[PDB]
Amino acid sequence: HSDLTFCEIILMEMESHDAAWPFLEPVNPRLVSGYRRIIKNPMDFSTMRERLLRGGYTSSEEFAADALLVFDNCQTFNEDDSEVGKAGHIMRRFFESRWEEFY
Ligand SMILES: Cn1cc(C(=O)NCCN)ccc1=O
Repeated sequence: HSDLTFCEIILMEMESHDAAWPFLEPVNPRLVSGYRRIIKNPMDFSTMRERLLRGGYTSSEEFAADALLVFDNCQTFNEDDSEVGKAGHIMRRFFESRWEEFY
């Protein structure tokens, strides 16, 4: 239980973070040119939110794999100095930090 409750703590904190604006909702491929082709397995916070509430996570590790996928996808598609990229690095460092001062 305590595994999944901190996933709630960290997802909530990521949802309300200042730099979370690029990851709240799935990327719209109609609007983002080339995203469908480049990103095979998209992931975002709302999709993680949906899965967590239905309890579709077996361990904290499956949750972390989805979080890392958000930021891997971000670094794959966006330049490190882009606005989305700059925001992804803040979010990735925030996640790794808060994930470690638990485990
Ligand atoms: C994660 N990600 C977000 C965007 C974006 O523009 N998000 C704000 C929505 N209006 C573009 C490329 C990308 O990889």
